[PDB]
Amino acid sequence: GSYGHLSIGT
Amino acid sequence: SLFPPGLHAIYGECRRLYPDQPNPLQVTAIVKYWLGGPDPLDYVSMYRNVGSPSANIPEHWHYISFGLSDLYGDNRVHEFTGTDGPSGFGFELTFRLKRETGESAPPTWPAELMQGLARYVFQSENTFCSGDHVSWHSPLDNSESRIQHMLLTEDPQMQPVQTPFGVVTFLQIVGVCTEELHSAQQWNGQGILELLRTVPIAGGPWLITDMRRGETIFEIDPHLQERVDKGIETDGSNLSGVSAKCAWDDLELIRTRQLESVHLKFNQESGALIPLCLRGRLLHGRHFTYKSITGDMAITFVSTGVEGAFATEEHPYAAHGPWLQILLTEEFVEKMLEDLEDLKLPKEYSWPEKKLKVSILPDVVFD
Repeated sequence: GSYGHLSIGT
Repeated sequence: SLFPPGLHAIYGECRRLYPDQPNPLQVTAIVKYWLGGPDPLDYVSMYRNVGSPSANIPEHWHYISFGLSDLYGDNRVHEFTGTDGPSGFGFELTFRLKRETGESAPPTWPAELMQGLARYVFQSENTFCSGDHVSWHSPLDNSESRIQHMLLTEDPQMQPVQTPFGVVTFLQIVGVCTEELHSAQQWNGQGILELLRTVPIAGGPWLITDMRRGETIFEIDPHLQERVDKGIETDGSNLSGVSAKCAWDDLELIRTRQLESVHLKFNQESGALIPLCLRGRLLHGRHFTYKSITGDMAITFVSTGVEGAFATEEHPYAAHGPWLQILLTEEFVEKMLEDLEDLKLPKEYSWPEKKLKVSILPDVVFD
């Protein structure tokens, strides 16, 4: 399955 | 060593693609990461690529990172393993930025973007895979661009390179609109990448990012929304997890803690993905994991039939240290979905019958 890397700039 | 073997190996592939550009613009980190600097990428090369405009591959700038893979092999930053397996994280990042008329040189802002992505990889040790997404929530170039998020895909030209320190692949960043990000989340990233390939302005065959793009693929071709809707309905989501702000509280290969009740805590962004977790995953007989970015807490939702879980129908709330697994039955998932129509903080949802609470909280809670 795919993965989300969320708001990784903060 | 004066010329790093991992670096030289990738350069060989660059030379293959750009035999006429032996001296491209290359930026570098003034204080290298392995000497205490903030930026994990030692170099970013910036090439001109003439593309094939007649084939919906516009002229563009092509960016290639150096630092996610093992450049040096002397354990200054990555652990040396040998020719087998991944070199460092096993990939470098690329990006293809449409050339704007008038530009005589590659803009340097994508190097900063890449540093941000790499900082996350180095710090979290969460790796990137083709089909993954990165939510960002601001114009990638700090303009007013609608391109505010990213999908990741195999670079359409760069072949995997064997180095003395392992194999290095190339993962291209593709800028997307919020609506497109959401569609990749609810359906699948690969499906959305394929649609972007079919819409020249939104990517075309090489998935070139146009920062001036003003319309989503659904505004350009309304029929695509139906395709995605049908996909979500039939396939559900292929998203198995997210790195996000989350926590949980107490309200087989291991003995686990059997919890009488649980309180799940999410920030706005992770909370908004609860319906996807329930409808797009659990109702399709799958699982979904929220994994904390800040610490080691993780919440894995499982449905009946999911194999290899330590949460069971008899003991549906179970933990091993900071890892919570929660088994929800089809009937209860359906009930939760109804109650979470709205998907303004804090927001609180409670199901006393199931001893379960969900709170949506400000980001600071998860610090």
